[PDB]
Amino acid sequence: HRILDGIDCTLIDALLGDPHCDVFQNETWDLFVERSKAFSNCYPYDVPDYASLRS
Amino acid sequence: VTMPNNDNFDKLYIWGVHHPSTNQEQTSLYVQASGRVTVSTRRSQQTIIPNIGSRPWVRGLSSRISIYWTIVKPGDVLVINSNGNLIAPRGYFKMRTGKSSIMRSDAPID
Amino acid sequence: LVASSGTLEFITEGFTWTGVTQNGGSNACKRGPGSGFFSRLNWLTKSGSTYPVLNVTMPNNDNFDKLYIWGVHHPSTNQEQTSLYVQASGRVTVSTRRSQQTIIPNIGSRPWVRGLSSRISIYWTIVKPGDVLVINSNGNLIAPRGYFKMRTGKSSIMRSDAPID
Repeated sequence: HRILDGIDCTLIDALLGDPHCDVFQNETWDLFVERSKAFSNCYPYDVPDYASLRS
Repeated sequence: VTMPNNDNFDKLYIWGVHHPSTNQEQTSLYVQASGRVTVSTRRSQQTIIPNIGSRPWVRGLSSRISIYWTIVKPGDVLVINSNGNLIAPRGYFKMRTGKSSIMRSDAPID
Repeated sequence: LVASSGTLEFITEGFTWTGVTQNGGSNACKRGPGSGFFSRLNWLTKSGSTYPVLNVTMPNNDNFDKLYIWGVHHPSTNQEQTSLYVQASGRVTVSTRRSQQTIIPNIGSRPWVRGLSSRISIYWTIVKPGDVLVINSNGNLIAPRGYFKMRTGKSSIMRSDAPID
């Protein structure tokens, strides 16, 4: 399986255009690993039904 | 705007609704003081009203943005009309069908 | 949520609501020989002829989750909104560092329930340890007088009509 390492970004941070995930441009994977030390250093956002868009 | 779908795969667009902290931020960024974001298709219709309110101090700023998505089928046309607090998408994603998922973990990769 | 915890520990916090007449009530709900209102909530009305923008901050410096109960008042017509509030069109916005929820007041007629033709919608907001609760509104705001401790246990609820022996 193609494992992707979300060190500095989550899945939603790569979809919105956070500047800390510039290396994930047009990157495909099989399983996204979200770290517990992930944070946002940009304009803050809110996702209503957070499990709806991430799935 | 009009976004036709003449391809053979599903499209996924990401649009946002801006939420200013007060009435001064709305008039400084937009002309109309009361906007409305409406994103609808031939089979669905979703309207999100912008909510002016104070936010806690997150990363220095006191404003946030709500995120709502709209899946466009092949053969549908995406029409996005709004009068304020509209965030425009710059593209889309291909809704591929596979056995992929997500997993929260803290283990290193070997 | 409360039935999973199984507690009613109502810790009265130091809420600061200035420029707003508190302890509002009605003639239908009575407490003793006089009138009454909700004991766990604070019905906010206008202060004379001026209702400014309210702004409170509730930090969470403890080691347990907080649960606040706030309401949105729904008047029966436009005459009840102008008599209780200065602004004819309010908006209730309760948000935290990780969530944001806004409930718009809906002016409409209600059926005759317990003599009154008005109701109030109830929406909750769970505050995590480390978060700050910011409640700003311009009308139809019901202020909480405290919170509850979100305990973790094996408690639940059950509807029954059997006596207790």
